[PDB]
Amino acid sequence: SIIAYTMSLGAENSVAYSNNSIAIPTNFTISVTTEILPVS
Amino acid sequence: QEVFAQVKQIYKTPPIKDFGGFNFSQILPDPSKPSKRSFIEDLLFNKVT
Amino acid sequence: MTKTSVDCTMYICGDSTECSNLLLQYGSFCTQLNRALTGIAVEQDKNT
Amino acid sequence: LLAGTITSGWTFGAGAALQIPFAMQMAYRFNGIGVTQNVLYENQKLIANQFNSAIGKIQDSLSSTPSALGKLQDVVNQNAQALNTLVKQLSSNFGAISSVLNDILSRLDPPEAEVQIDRLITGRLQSLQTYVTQQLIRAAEIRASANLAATKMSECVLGQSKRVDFCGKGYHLMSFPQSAPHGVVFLHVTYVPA
Amino acid sequence: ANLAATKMSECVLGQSKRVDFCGKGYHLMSFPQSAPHGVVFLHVTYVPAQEKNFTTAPAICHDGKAHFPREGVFVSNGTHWFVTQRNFYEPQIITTDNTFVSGNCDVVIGIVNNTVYDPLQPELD
Amino acid sequence: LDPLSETKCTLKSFTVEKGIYQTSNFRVQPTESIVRFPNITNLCPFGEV
Amino acid sequence: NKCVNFNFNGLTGTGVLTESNKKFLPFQQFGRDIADTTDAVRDPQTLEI
Ligand SMILES: *[C@@H]1O[C@H](CO)[C@@H](O)[C@H](O)[C@H]1NC(C)=O
Repeated sequence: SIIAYTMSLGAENSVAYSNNSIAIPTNFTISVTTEILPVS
Repeated sequence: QEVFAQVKQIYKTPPIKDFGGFNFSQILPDPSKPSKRSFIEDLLFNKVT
Repeated sequence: MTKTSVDCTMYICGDSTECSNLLLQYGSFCTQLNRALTGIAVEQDKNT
Repeated sequence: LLAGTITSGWTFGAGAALQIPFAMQMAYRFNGIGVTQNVLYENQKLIANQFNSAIGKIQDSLSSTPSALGKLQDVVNQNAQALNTLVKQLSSNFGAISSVLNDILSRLDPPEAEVQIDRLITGRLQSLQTYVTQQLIRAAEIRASANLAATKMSECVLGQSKRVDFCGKGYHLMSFPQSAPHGVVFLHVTYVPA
Repeated sequence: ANLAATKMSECVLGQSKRVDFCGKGYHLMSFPQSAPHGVVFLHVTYVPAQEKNFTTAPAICHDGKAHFPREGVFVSNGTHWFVTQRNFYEPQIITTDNTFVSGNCDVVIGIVNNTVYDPLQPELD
Repeated sequence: LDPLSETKCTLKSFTVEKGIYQTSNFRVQPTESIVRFPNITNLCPFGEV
Repeated sequence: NKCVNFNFNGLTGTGVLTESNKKFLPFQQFGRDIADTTDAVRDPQTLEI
């Protein structure tokens, strides 16, 4: 059926800021995207 | 959407603004909820009609 | 680009007091067509 | 959009949110402009009491000085102005015994009551197409403001932009946003030799 | 279109440190292809993952002196301290090469006293 | 009456920003209407009538 | 509180009227909103706004 709802912006997430906390990655990952644009 | 909605995940800010010495309060939200807006913001809404 | 500024009552009517007495009821188009021309002259300056 | 600028520095625009303490952060945003990391850690407070005094000075501007939010108003004024201009034209006969319809019908018989109305039309539609073509353009322009902003938040806020005079005056360190009714207002923090 | 003309002049023909202009992520390249009545740009990028929590201290103390890094940062597991780059973990032992010195180590904040291998002394032994 | 009011009702304000504005148009008014036709020297035969 | 077609002392219109705190002047007949449209009415047989 149908529904009507308020809009979800995303997943509420929190970060562990601290005067002694960093984060670095260990493995990379590639992405491929599409930016379609008109010309004519 | 193209301007303000770049990200997809909504973050927040901890209570511990031991952020190195600065006082970002004048921009961070106001839990007193004058519409959950900030100080340098609210002026921008009442200073305009 | 060169700024143009116009006197509608001068163009549409050409100093025939008869005419302008007709444009009053054709409304306020006369002004707008200027306002949109000034709003240009202000910017094509700003650009410079 | 700020909860990660401070916290996650600028790692929140390339993937996951990697944190940083905002000291090591400015310690990098200096490594872009051409300042060695010492000039921050060894002069922090002097850098601190500057950033914090830098805002109050802005408070006054936006809390005491009018005329500082002009453009956002020159947009409101027009859109509403031309509007009333549309409301108003409805009392310009455009060539008839009136500008009011129900009357014109209530005074005549159809034949002229039809041409009378056949004129009133011929200006309204002209009135509308006019407003419209003044509402497309002013809605095209505002776009260029957006595709621009979308390219400012994408660069100035989510990171550092070496472009002189893009995030403002000076080797740009970090740009912080805040919102507004119909637009945005940026707070670009920079570096200024003295 | 012009915007679409800039990309094939910035993103395709080269690299651009700009974000969200040549796609999402630290740009690496941009391979284009065609369309009937437009262009398409395939942006290749760099998406980090497999994170790891570390502990930081910007500067280090030794001989009462303060040493800073050159490119990268300083982290520590529980007992040891290492230096690595900001976008990859490939840690190294601290050296008189991958750092440099300025000032006394009484002013910087968050500092953590440590030791320094220096690759000259044993070469004297 | 006074031109500072020639504006006011143009803008419809009882206050005028610093800055300029434009109200009307100047155009000289003419006089001494003239007509000077050519040398009237090809006439009809009335005396012969 | 009903959509109606009304005539007030020759002034004819349609809409919904409501009791209104407005203070006419003892002679004033009907106020007009911006655009000079009909805004309200003091009702004759009791002269009430
Ligand atoms: C770090 O923050 C803690 C609070 O969580 C505080 O007790 C401590 O003194 C701070 N030290 C440094 C070096 O930032």
